[PDB]
Amino acid sequence: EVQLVESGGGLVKPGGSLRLSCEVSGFTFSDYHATWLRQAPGKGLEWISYISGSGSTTYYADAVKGRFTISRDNAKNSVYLEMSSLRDEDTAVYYCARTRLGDIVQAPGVIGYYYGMDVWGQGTTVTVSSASTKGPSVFPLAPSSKSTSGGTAALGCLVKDYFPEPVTVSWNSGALTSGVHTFPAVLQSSGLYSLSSVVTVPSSSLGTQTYICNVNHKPSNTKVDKKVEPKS
Amino acid sequence: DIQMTQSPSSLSASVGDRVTITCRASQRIRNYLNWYQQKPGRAPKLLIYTASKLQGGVPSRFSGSGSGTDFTLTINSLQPEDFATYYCQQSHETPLTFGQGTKIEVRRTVAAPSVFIFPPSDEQLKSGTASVVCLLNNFYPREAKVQWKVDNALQSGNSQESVTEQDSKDSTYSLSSTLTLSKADYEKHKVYACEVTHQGLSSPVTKSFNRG
Repeated sequence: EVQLVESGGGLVKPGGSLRLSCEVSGFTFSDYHATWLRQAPGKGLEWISYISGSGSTTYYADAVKGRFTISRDNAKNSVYLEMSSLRDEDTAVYYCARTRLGDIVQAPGVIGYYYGMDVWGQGTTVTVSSASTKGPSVFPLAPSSKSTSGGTAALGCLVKDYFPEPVTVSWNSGALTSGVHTFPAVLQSSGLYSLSSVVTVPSSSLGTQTYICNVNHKPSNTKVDKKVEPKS
Repeated sequence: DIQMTQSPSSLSASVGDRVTITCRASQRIRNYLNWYQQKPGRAPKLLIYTASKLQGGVPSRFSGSGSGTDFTLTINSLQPEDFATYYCQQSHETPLTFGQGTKIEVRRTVAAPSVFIFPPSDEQLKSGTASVVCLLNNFYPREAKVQWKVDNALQSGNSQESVTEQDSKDSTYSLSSTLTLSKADYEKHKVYACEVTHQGLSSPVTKSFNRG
């Protein structure tokens, strides 16, 4: 059983630089050609760079040519991606992937990608932005006074103006999980993120059961607990 | 560069169905066409390489066909773990290029959303901004239209939507629409309304509140 692990992702200002590493266990990386790819939030897969097992052949997507450099160190069983002149649109999860070997006859280094990528890492996240790390503000989405008697009510929390991703949200410290919907974050024009978490509960419980959303934003070491109750 | 076109972009299916998805290359790529599976938050997995060869460990219900510019992936007898996004990728020349992806989602009966509207909290208004939230809860299919009206005036350009992934237990979707206004703008108007159009609703449903 083999393992491939990327590291080095982080937050970068526009124009900055970053170095990603790809380390493997269970096989000799130099026996395989390698690639870097990336996936921007909510978008598809984009190939970025290729390097032959020996390191003598390299190819690049136009989007990164002249800014990124792929390399490898066969003694350290690793592959690397050096990034410079980074731009906001370079924000993505970056994947290192090994190219599959041929079943009988081997593909030379200049065309070593013919048979696809058979082992991928779980990726490392790169965020390019001018925004500063900032914890969220948490506001109640209060259950409506018109909630149907003996029916279903909705309530939630608005988690606004934090950076960078991610935040996590629980309800009643984990005691409330059924009916919870925590939406994917949206990037606002301010460069800060926002999301809402909602839950549906019995209308008859609004008078008796306390509802609290627990928000954790590790990048800013911020934890917030917000009680959501009917507005007086 | 070689452009890869997958069809359809989204597919609704049930367990046990035989599903086929197509991948067209803008120029000939011989048999150098690979298929990948990806689920949310995880790296893609190679399923088929060189158009029709099954990667070791991949269930035999997956098969691939084609050469040149026309390729197909077939999943015989779809299983719960097969609902995911599938990408084709040509590997005959650089840049390596992928199709836009095909998402296979679980088919279920039409379900209308439960609609809720939330006013901004007094706490937020002290910051000079007001957020108004409209929730569409547990509906199917994914397609829905949400329109904001303030004092019966249609709002444009000042709202953002977010949608959850398909629910694992009831196969529904949920959606939020957030209207963002300045404190001054919010306090200038009285009636705030969210009007929802969906296949499960015979007529659009409106939820509203009066400021104060």
